[PDB]
Amino acid sequence: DTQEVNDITTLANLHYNGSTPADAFEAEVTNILDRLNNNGIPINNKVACQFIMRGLSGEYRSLRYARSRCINMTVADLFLDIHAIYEEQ
Amino acid sequence: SDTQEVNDITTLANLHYNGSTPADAFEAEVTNILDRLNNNGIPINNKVACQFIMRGLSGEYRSLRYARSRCINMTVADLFLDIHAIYEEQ
Repeated sequence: DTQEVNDITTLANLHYNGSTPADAFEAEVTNILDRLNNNGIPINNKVACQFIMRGLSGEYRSLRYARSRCINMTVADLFLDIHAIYEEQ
Repeated sequence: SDTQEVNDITTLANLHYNGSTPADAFEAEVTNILDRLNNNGIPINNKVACQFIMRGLSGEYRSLRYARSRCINMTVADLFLDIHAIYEEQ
């Protein structure tokens, strides 16, 4: 009953600093976006990008410098950058 | 401006009302958030909007959360009337 509200809240309160696997973070955010699109709440690529960048902490905060191109960025590309920084760790 | 949708969704997720501000301004802020989100392509159902507004109710207005069983059964307008009733009584 609250699946949409909890998913939107978790999308709004994303937080990543590299202490957990970047692949798991990517997959769980993708599940949030997928359940929200199936429940009637479409999240554009720019909006999902903005949320994920607001959630990046630590070295990943560096990625926020590209936040001007959140429209030009892709959720997949941002997730790949996160995976690269995580592989460097 | 570019992040307007994210800011509106964040404000909708962290609503907070306890009666210290006018209920008209609170209703207006919730309605503006919902309207901008629907105009930008993010439709918030009546049940979802009710759940969001009720999660924010504090103080005596916490009593209103007891009607949370009727989220689909209740419109945003009815919740706003309840909030206005408690505020006018205060």
